[PDB]
Amino acid sequence: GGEMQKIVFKIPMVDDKSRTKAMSLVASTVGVHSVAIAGDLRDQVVVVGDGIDSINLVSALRKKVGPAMFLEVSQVKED
Amino acid sequence: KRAIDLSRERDPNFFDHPGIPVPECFWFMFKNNVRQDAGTCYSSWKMDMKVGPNWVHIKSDDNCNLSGDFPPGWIVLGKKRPGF
Repeated sequence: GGEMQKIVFKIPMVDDKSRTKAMSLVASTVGVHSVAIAGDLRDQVVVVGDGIDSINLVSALRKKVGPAMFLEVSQVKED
Repeated sequence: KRAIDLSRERDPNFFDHPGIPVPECFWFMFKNNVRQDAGTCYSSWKMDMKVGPNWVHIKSDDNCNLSGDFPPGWIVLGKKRPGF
């Protein structure tokens, strides 16, 4: 498929339940290959995949997990 | 309260995703010398990042030096990870 995408969100997350919900929601999104929680505060949600509708994904995160913001949009360096 | 010193910064809290190449650089974002967050990124590459109030196109060179139009008070600094 295409060169992969990397999308990072910042989502204030009260605890590990919130984190678990975010990871489950993201993992169930079309195009997602992997997702992790990262960052100094454990509030960076790092998403990798191909053909992710980041529009819809941010909306879903805002409804179900918390006040998500984009931090980064980039392509994976594959070569 | 120290001046920015990457030699004294703890590493980012990162995750290397298994299906893609390991990124070569650590990045660290500061606002008036206070660490805001940190992560990983590729060398010899590019990304768009939210730095304080603004989206910034950030380029990395082969030694993980980061460049871009950072807004006042803010900086994103890079360094090579061990073994890269």
